Amino acid sequence: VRSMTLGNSTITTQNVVVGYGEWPSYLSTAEDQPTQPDVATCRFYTLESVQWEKTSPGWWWKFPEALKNMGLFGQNMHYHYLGRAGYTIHVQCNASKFHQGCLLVVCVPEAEMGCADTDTTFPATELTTEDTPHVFTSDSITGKKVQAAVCNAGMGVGVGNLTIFPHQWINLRTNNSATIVIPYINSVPMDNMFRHYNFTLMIIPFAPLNFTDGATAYVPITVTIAPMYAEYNGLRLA
Amino acid sequence: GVPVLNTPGSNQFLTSDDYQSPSAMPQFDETPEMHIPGEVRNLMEIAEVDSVVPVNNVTGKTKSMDAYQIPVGDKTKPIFSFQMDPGYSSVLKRTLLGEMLNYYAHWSGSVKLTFLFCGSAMATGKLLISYSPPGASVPTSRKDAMLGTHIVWDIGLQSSCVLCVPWISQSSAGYITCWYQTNIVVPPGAPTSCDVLCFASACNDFSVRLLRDTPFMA
Amino acid sequence: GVPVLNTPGSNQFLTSDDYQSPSAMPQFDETPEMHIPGEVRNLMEIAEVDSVVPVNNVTGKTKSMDAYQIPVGDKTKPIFSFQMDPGYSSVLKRTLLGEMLNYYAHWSGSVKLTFLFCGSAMATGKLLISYSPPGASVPTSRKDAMLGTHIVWDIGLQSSCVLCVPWISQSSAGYITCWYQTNIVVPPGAPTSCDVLCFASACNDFSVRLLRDTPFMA
Amino acid sequence: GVPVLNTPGSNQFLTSDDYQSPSAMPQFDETPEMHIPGEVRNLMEIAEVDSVVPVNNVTG
Amino acid sequence: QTRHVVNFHSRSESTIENFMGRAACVFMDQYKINGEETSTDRFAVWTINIREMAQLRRKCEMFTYMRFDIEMTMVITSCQMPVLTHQIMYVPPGGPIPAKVDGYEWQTSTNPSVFWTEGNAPPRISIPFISVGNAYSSFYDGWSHFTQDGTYGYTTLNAMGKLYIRHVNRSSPHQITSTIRVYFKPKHIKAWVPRPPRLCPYINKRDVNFVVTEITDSRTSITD
Amino acid sequence: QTRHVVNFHSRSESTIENFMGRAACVFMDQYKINGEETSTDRFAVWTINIREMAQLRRKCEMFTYMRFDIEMTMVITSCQMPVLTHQIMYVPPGGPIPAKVDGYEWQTSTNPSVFWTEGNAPPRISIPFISVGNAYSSFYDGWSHFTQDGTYGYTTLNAMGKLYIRHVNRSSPHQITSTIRVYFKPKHIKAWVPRPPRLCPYINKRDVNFVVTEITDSRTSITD
Repeated sequence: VRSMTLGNSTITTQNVVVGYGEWPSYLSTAEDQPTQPDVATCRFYTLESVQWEKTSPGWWWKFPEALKNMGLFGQNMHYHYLGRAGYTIHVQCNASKFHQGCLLVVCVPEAEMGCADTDTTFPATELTTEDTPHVFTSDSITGKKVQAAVCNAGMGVGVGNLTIFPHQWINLRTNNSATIVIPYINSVPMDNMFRHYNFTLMIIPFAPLNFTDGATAYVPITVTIAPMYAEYNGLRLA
Repeated sequence: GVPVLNTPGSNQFLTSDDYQSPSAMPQFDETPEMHIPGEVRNLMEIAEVDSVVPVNNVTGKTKSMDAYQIPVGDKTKPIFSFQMDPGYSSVLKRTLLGEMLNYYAHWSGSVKLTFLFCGSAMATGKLLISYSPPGASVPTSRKDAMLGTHIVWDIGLQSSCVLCVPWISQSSAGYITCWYQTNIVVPPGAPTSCDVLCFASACNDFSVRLLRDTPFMA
Repeated sequence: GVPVLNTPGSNQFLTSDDYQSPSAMPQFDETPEMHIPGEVRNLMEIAEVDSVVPVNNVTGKTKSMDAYQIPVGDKTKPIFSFQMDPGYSSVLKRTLLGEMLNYYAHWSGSVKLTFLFCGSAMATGKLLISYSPPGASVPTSRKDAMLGTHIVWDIGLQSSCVLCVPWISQSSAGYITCWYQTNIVVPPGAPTSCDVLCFASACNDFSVRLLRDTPFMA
Repeated sequence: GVPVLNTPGSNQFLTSDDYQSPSAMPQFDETPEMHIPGEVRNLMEIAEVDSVVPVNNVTG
Repeated sequence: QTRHVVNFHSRSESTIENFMGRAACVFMDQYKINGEETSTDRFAVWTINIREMAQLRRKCEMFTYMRFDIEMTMVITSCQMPVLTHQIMYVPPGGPIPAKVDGYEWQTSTNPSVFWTEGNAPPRISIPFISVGNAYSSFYDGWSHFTQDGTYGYTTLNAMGKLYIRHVNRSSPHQITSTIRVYFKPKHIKAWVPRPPRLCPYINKRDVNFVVTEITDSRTSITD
Repeated sequence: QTRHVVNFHSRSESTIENFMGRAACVFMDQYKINGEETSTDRFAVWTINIREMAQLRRKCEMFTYMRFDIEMTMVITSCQMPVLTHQIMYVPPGGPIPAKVDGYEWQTSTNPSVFWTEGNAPPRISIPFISVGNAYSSFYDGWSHFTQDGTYGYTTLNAMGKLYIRHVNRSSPHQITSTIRVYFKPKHIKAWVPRPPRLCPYINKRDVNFVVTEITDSRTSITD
């Protein structure tokens, strides 16, 4: 049991999957000069806990803008139009000893998702609802929204071989916590934080939750994101 | 000047050549290469990644995520059974392993399988994972599977048993059957029926030769 | 002789090649090169030269030299305001800076601005030159411009204030507004209305990549 | 570039030449050579082997 | 066939340059020589992108980011005269395009073009890494216009240019219908961030939309 | 499009040789093969000068003085026979010119000429720095004839020569109309004395005359 603290946010934790074997880092020019906030920003932003029942198909969050209303990070998104960060993501499950199940906690950089009924697009509020997650579906759906059927998560790939990305299994038999570090994967050193979704944290239950008639009918999944090494553009003159 | 003579093969266009193409934008200087995390420098680095194998791909459970779940919890018929060849096998053909191998005609190597038991932390039982050589016939009973190659995988102690199946190549393969050694013993509080996930990748190193077009795309 | 074979791309005419052209006048010996003053060896040596920026390019003042004159001498609306991008901006598109940048598609660098106050030697006042980042909105008031980036430029002390605007590139830009901090204080002898000239060049060094044809010529 | 001039015999196909053929499968790496018993490296190694001679090859 | 001892140890064919760097025909198109002075059927276009045919698109979607020089060689035919000369004009991402076969854009000095006359070896034109960023992005989970406007998934970093192709002969007595086959080839290719293979069939050439497909082919029971 | 982080540091494309040294088509012209034994429509002329088309002229007017070798490659077509052979005769500034397709000047040993037959690679002829002075002058604020006579702004130092082009075939059964496209290219170029860019549109190809144009595009107020 390790009680991590960052700024004015302390969580209680119980091995880290460093995404692509690199730890996030700063970009290191007088023509373009970055600003490193460091203060705040790096604290833990615990999202709303998500109840995982027997019939839950999955969830996804789209970062960096899932934190668009989360304190100083969410506020520096509006004053700087360029930025980058690292996002340590803790995912606890705090189930009991008699619950069973298994989760895939994967980050999937550049998850371009497909519309439900092709030949058209979706109204941009279907990919993300800031803090709250969009759930997947168990079967096919229609309408101007994301084709959120599992077995074809979002991108038209098999959902089983979604393990190529930075992932972590949460098998309630053994463990309950996951932690992933995603060192800002992008083709340009800095990019706008409202246009571009750098990665898509999606939690997908492979083995479904199961229990008997006495336990709690759900297992709350807690998601915590710590934006590390966030740096922005300069606002001062040179 | 220099007396030259054109050989057969001059002024032709061989599709697969490695000649110095005259650059159309010589003055142009391209963007400097930054360091982007996660470089791939060989395709067999994708095959070495574990990924879930849809063993329970029966006729009505392939468009849901019930394809990946092996139901555990009749001791006379095996739990599951499938050909051990990532090509031309419904179970292992759309795996990362089985999908980076359909780009090629000649491949040879070994393949490791991980069986993650996704049951309760109180459920306890034994499963017998038998392997048949590529020429042998499948075991029809549990005893006949015990007399060959097997691993009595105690679930209550470890929850993940790893294999490494050799002699996997094409240019009549093995079998990974699984048997109820014991039933799943469970206390009154925990549920009775559990699931077992499977995984597959390249065990140590994988050999692969002749590139071709994939059959899946039309 | 030497067995050669022609590759694809033989006997073609690529417009952008750097091959050894057979000289038509080989006997001819060209005139010796004398030293002529003022050699240009890079185009970005033209962009680094200051030149007057027509800020007051309103609908009827562009064919006269009233385009270059910013009238100074209502404190609620700013004196002038313009996009900070030498391309696709009416104010900075025909500057030496803005004109050697329309020959190119990819350019990135910084740009310095000099505000030469061309009033009397007795006129005294303050101007507040605010800069908005390329994502931010313009200040609607003088206080809101004071809370961002600014430089309270006292005219009575110095008559030329120099900026250096970074993050200027294309492949939604900044703003240089100017405000009446104080009015222009003038003795009885000197005139009341003054002018402010502006300048623009490359601040330290300028990066520029992809050559193209200019839009201006038809 | 280099001033060359084509000799008589350019752009012809002599059947018996030993020129560098452009390989159609350059990426392809061929199978390693194992040792197989009984290599022939000259045809006159077949002529040096005794063999029965049909001397009594009469009409029937 | 029979199961043989496939005994060897090699992964030189599995590298990225030996997997992606293969020439494939990506653009057939017709273009006439005479008639209809204001027509769009006297030249070709083909905006250069990796999402041309599904077989190569699938390979480009193994990886999120990749950078590579392209070296295309055209194979031009003709039907129905003099000896014909063609023009394959590559315009960069920042470049003017012709509207007619006799536009002024064809004479732009910044648009490199090859003038291949019929009978010779095929024309080869090589284009370096043009993109503004540091790699071409196969996928772009983002919006082109800020504040979640239209045009999802299309970034302007992975723009490669266009390829305008015409006859340079002004006219002809009879009709000549030329056919061009552009052979695209990645070169000096690097690739980052691996990605699972495509499962569903492709719908459209500018989006990732799909129909929900089964994971694998079904069998009768779990034990057969 | 969207504003990306255009992060790089390079000015190799902004040098003079990487700015001026680009091949541009500067002369299209027709010339027949037979008929009208005394006609001016059986050969081409094009007195070589930088003031051909406004797009390249604008670039040459960035600088007052410049010196450079020129390396032009012609692209010759034909319409309507035998195999055709052409002749591209470059006459120096001091050189006799033909008056007809069958003049004696075509046989002058001091006028270098290429004999390109149809079907091969395009003919390339390179001309060194011919001028009498030490550089070509883009502008000449002076009078050719002393004591302020006529012909303002034309110096004889920036004379480059002429380019007479004909068929060498004496006749033909039918009419053949050839088209030539001269691709001018500065080479090994130096430039002195920078100069502000042209603002007004061009009027004529031998003078600097112009119509008074506005400085920039107008906007509504000084503050919008």
